[PDB]
Amino acid sequence: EMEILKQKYRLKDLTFLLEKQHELIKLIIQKMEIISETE
Amino acid sequence: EMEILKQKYRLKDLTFLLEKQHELIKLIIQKMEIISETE
Amino acid sequence: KSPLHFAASYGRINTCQRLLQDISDTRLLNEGDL
Repeated sequence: EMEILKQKYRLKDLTFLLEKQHELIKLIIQKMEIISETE
Repeated sequence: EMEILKQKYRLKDLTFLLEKQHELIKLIIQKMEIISETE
Repeated sequence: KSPLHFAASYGRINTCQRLLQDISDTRLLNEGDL
């Protein structure tokens, strides 16, 4: 059970990093040069 | 318990890859052309 | 249309300002996609 609680904390910061990562990628599309692909 | 220790190592390199992935995305915003979205 | 549907979906707000500064054109502002 100590191995599971170590793994839960190692997953809780992983999903915290991924959500922090997701807003960065949302910022990339928000601020990006698009001229050739403007439909 | 051997299944949990296999899963902990399969998660320890996953968060190692995600942190390596996060600095790449931080580099993309660091070096990016922004003209249309300069507020 | 598809420029506005793309720019609004991904937060590109300056693209949306250059698409909606043409006033008195509200058919495309409420047009829906597929």
